[PDB]
Amino acid sequence: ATRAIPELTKLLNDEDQVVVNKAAVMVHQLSKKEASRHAIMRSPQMVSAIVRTMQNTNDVETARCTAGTLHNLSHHREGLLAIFKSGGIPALVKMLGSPVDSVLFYAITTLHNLLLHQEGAKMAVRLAGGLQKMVALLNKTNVKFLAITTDCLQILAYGNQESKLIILASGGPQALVNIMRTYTYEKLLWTTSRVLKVLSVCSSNKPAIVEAGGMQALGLHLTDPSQRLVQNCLWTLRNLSDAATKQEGMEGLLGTLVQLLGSDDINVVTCAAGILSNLTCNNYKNKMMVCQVGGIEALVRTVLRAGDREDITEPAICALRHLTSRHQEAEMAQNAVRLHYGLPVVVKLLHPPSHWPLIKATVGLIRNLALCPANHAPLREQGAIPRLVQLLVRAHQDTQRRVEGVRMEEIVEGCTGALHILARDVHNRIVIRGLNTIPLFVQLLYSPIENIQRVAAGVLCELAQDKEAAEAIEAEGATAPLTELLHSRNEGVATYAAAVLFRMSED
Ligand code: PRO
Ligand code: PRO
Repeated sequence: ATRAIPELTKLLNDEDQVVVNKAAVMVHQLSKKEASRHAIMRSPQMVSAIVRTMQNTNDVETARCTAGTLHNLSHHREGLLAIFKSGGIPALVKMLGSPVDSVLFYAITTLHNLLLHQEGAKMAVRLAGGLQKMVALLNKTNVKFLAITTDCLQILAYGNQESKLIILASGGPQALVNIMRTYTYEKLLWTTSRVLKVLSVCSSNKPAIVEAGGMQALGLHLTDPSQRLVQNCLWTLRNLSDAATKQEGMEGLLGTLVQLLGSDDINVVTCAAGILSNLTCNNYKNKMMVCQVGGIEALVRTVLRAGDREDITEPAICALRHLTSRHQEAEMAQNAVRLHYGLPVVVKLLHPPSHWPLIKATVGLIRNLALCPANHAPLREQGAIPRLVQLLVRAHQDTQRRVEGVRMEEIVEGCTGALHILARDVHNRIVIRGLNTIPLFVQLLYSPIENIQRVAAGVLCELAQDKEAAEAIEAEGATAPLTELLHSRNEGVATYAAAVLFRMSED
């Protein structure tokens, strides 16, 4: 037991074929006895012999035993301290190039244990080039092994942009995604999805992950019984989804997201809405699919259930906004919001306690709902016009006398845009006129921002079809600024300005 020890060292530190080798197959034996190991690591000359012969050997039984020895040692916070003080990490790492399974296995786990409990280990693995070696090991097939490898990477990448970028350069994205769409073993899916989550916040990793088919691979696991796996997939998907606009094969993912809106889980709902919102920005096929599986229905139920939780309603309202314009079934989707009792909650969201990003999104949504003639009347009846006008008036004031991520100039355009559309209905024009908005619309012709000139001239154009309003618009002195705008680089502005002008001088 306790006494006869550094005999076995000398032999390992020897420079001969069988001599050091068969001497290895002994400390291995001795390391296996938990109280005999708890004493073996005390001699740094003994510790270091193990390391050396490991880095420089040729024997499959030799390596196995030296690794295993270190494996077995890495269980005591004294073993760890010893392996560290000795310099195991560069050798262990160097061992990640070996072709003998059981050696890889011992190396990875030892590094894993060091990475978990040993002060200073993360730095030394990076310095040894361990990230690159670990990425290259991702093509293996034993799941316990990949679990441990991906966890090493997670531990190294977390909070370390340098490590994230090296992972990128070694082809991590592709290799981690292949894992997500190949295996079923929860523990490994979960840790891989955590590496991907850590990489998904990096501006360079994100497109690389999206190009490897990340969105679809993460999509595959959204119905797993494991809640931690689903949630991690949801967060990664969300971080990535602004970069995923050009991706195809999105049908299954899109369908599951809609279902997930039904969920009792708040973070589930919040992510599915935020993902659907992003994946539906600009890409009209995505609009099509989400409408096809009942997305309008689901998004409305979600807005109704969220009440005043803006982490939910804001992205759900943004999604609804995307789904209600510029695609083959926009029109059906504009109707459907009304048919599922959406109109009263949408107008409500214009009122406190709603914060600006929500209000902007909601005004945008109302703009689009108004393109549908059968929404004219209920939007009016629900109170949309007076609030829109108040939001317009207040925001124009804030513009003149000089917020929370949104510029009042966008509220001005959004509200004037919505009123432009609402103004196609004759009763709406009466309400808009009664609110004495004409002076404000005329002032908005002088805006520096073209998009504001456009909606202002557009809405005046709608008002000017009624004789009384045409008279009013003239009495505001609209002729002069409309006259300069006939020459706008923006053809939207020029065209409306001539329609208003034409309706005024019919006298
Ligand atoms: O969804 C939520 O929880 C946000 C945060 C405060 C207001 N509503
Ligand atoms: O966000 C706010 O504080 C106010 C409430 C209504 C208009 N904007």
